[PDB]
Amino acid sequence: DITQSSKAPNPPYSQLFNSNVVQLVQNYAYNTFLGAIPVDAMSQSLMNFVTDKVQGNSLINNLANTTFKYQNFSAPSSGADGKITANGLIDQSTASTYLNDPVSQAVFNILGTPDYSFCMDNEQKNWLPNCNLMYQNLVMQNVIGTLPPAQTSGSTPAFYSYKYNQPLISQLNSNSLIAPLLMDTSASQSGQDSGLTAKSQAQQALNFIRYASAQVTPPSLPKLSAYSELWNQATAKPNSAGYNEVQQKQAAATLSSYFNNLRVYAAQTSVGVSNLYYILSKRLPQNMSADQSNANITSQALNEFNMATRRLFDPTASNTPGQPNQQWIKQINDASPATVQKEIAILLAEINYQMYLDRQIQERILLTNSIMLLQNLKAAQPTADFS
Amino acid sequence: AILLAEINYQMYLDRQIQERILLTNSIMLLQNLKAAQPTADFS
Amino acid sequence: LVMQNVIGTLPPAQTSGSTPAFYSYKYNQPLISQLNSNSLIAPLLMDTSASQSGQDSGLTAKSQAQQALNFIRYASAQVTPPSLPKLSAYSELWNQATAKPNS
Amino acid sequence: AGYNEVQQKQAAATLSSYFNNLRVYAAQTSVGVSNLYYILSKRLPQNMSADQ
Amino acid sequence: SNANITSQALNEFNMATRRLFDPTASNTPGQPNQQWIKQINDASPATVQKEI
Repeated sequence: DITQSSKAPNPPYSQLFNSNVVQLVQNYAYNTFLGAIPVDAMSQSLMNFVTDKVQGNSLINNLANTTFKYQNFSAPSSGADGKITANGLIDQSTASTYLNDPVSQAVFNILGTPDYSFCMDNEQKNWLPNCNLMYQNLVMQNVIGTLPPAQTSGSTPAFYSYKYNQPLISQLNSNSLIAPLLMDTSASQSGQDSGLTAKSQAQQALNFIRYASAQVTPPSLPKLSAYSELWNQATAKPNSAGYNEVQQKQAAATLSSYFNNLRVYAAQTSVGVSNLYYILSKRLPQNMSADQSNANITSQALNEFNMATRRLFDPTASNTPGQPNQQWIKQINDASPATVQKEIAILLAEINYQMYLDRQIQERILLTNSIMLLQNLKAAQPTADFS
Repeated sequence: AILLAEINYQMYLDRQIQERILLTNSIMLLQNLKAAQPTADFS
Repeated sequence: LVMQNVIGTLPPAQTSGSTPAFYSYKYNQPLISQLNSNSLIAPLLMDTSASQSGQDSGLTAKSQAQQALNFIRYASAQVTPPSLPKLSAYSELWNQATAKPNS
Repeated sequence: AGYNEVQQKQAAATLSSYFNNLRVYAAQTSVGVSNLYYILSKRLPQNMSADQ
Repeated sequence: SNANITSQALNEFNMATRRLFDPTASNTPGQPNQQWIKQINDASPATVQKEI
């Protein structure tokens, strides 16, 4: 309506509504995307996203494994703070401290959880009085805790009673992993102190991942007697010290067979375990501000949701006319064509980034399906003999 | 502009469904591998 | 032969002095990075510079790209090749099959 | 009280084995059950107005 | 002698997140090649249309 300047926008507006907040959101989104994605954590040079030739290499590489670095996953927390940490009950130690990546922790659990026979004598009859290394039965009992009784009693509940399963139901529930957008690592509760138990929401999700990935039942490594016999058979120099060659080679083949099957199983399981930990770590808190007394805590999923829905509805935004920072739709309703055009440009950039994330998930799906199909085909190997 | 915001939100929903797909596939692959634990029997 | 070359020298049963046990962290320290799935899909540009040297016992990786490639080799069951027919049985069957009949 | 440690540890291992298998099965099944209930709850009625 | 090493995934990431944040972009006002959002904040309608 071009008749008077009174109803014209005074002062005119040509810029975006607020470039500061949106730019902050984009920067946090970049930081979350580079931090949340799990990174193989064994050496500084192994976690690098890019080499030294990429411009901005230091910033990109520094954001590797941020979620667990902030969570102090390597440090064996006692659970009083309820942080995401390697629990000593089910994670193998590094001395006959813990590994910096949960997926490499799972791989190490699969590879080096020794059999219970290593805590028993040579003939497998008695138990040694002192045995400080965790065997499969030991870690598995540590998961279970004190064995619940059969019939319910006043002192202790039955294995099927609701009182006994009060924390277990939450621990094994799948929604503990995918429902929340930002895990709460504060220990606001304390479950029953009988073996493996979670102390907070994030610990509940981590325990659910532990249960669903079958990390509470490690594979059975070879017995002490049998492995010792096979190794002495297969390592001694042939035709010397009372040994031969054909039998030694057969023993070596058998031992390498077990080891290669174990390694293949470890890698194939690690694919899914890293998948689960990618799902979880999308929702773990991450530090952004250089200030360590008043930081900025947000996660990939929380920031991602805020990015998706900072224009449909925003609880922070004012809901009464006359106040600033109204809803995005209301601001659009009274905005200049240049401003809404720039908003459209920003929205298209958002769409592009979201499509990139969706394709990353699709790539994850492809890896999962290919690994499982290859496992099926390995189980379906052709037979050579003709009978 | 509002249509583009809608498109962004729908893509977010599609992403969430894809993540659910990924969780399902990963859990089922873990079950398949747990059914195929490498045995230590040497005899 | 290939499968031994993968396994290198067979680790001992229970010791962590001169040589590490098959379940000790010292023995597994280079293996876990190879077997970890994140060694393939986490980085965006592999490093092809030998910044480390694993234990010289069979198949080992010298850099991040080697770690990812070895992970693919392990997860694709290329370290346990299929069993081809025995020499004697295959020779007998081929002799029985390629010979012109009635002669 | 008429017990040893080898048999006790073996029995404890067996009981913990059953319990761990049951917990793993429950946790793995909960993924699919929660997915089904997500599909259902996508279509379930929810009130919106602050008043009732 | 003028090699420029890049990968499909790295370039894909750079394409996806060049306009969100850029570590090579100046973060101080008054400097060239600054962040994409700030450049949009001052661009002409034709320029933002071409960027769209």
